[PDB]
Amino acid sequence: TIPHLAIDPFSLDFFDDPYPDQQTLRDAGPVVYLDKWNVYGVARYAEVHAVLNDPTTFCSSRGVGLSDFKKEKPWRPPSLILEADPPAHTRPRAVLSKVLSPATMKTIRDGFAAAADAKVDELLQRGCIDAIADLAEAYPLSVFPDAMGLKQEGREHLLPYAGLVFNAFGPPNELRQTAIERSAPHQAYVNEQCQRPNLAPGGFGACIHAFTDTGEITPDEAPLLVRSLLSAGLDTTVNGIGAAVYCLARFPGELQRLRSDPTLARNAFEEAVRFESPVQTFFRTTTREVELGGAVIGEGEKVLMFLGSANRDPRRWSDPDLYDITRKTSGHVGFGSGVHMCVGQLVARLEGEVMLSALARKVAAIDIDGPVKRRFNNTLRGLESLPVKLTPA
Ligand code: HEM
Ligand SMILES: CCC(=O)c1ccc(C(=O)O)cc1
Ligand SMILES: [Cl-]
Ligand SMILES: [Mg+2]
Repeated sequence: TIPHLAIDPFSLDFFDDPYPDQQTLRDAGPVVYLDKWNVYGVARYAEVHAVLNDPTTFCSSRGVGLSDFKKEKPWRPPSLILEADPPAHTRPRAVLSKVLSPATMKTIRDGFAAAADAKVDELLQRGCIDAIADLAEAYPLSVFPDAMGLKQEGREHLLPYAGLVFNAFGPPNELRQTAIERSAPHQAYVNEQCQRPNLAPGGFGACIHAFTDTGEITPDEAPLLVRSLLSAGLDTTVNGIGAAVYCLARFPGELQRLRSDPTLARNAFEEAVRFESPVQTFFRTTTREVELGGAVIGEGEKVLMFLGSANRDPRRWSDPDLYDITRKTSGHVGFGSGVHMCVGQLVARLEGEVMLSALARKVAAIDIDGPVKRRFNNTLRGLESLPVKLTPA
């Protein structure tokens, strides 16, 4: 009843151009079986949304990677928020929701916006830049470690550790085993900065520790929640901002619409998250036998969700392969959906908005003027290098 496909969604050829294989996965049926890895797959919007909003059947406490925590040891202690289910998930989620709250955004907005303005003006003085290293990486590195309250020493471990984290959600292919092998120095740096004495008061990390007073998390839970922000809050925004610049460089008509109304900056970033989906895939594990799309999935089966594919499903989106900065983007699953929907989404949108705002006001054109290089990751989609010319407005 369920089609069996040999597509490997964690192969380099898939990463290089996933869109044809993603249509094949969508059009094969609402639920497929991937013989390469012995997992179920869902690539249409309807089933991806359905699975995300059914947490009691499609759980996260057995891992959101390919590995089943009931069968193998997690490569690091399980995340208290990402790799937990209600009710254990709820109070740690509430802490991160308050730490990264709308109220908190007010305290960082001016510095985040000023840093974005300064970066774009700095890059315009150079003319020909790398939009990844000099922008998509440089800007988040200039604001997010500070906002976490991290010390200066050791920040060079942050992007390598995040790449390891997201490669580890994948199957035990070379990308994953290369990342986990000899990863101890990255783990040691991160785990050390998660301890309260190393976090600047007033920053995100110290505020998590401050919530141990409330009864919402214990002192021994706070370092692991600091770890969550250091795992999920940097590389994702790097790929998201790079995707937005990539979209504006490819769709000059949309850059010009953004220039003419910089208040479209926030939705221009949101559409970039839908269009490129920095987080492409992750898993759930069935807690019971379950019917999904006419398909009977047994207990303890891994289900792979294609977020990027769901964000391009023509069953849901008109002209899904067009970047449209006035598209009604509400409902895309680039940040997930349901109880686990990205708790740092306000931080991501703040960075993206103020960067695209700076571009909208200061830049007249963005022209690719060098070889474009893709960055390969089992779960993250993004570029390694994006040489562009910036023309000042
Ligand atoms: C463009 C940027 C980002 C994207 C595309 C993104 C994507 C996602 C997605 C798809 C999920 C859901 C995972 C699941 O359902 O299993 C998620 C969860 C999460 N994200 Fe983000 N994220 C971004 C930025 C951030 C930032 C800036 C932070 C922290 C400052 C962050 C921290 C987290 C955490 C802690 C979770 C776990 C939430 C939970 O399980 O309840 N992310 N993210
Ligand atoms: C889709 C994966 C993701 O974005 C993420 C990764 C790690 C953590 C964590 O360490 O809790 C949370 C979310
Ligand atoms: Cl770690
Ligand atoms: Mg010390």
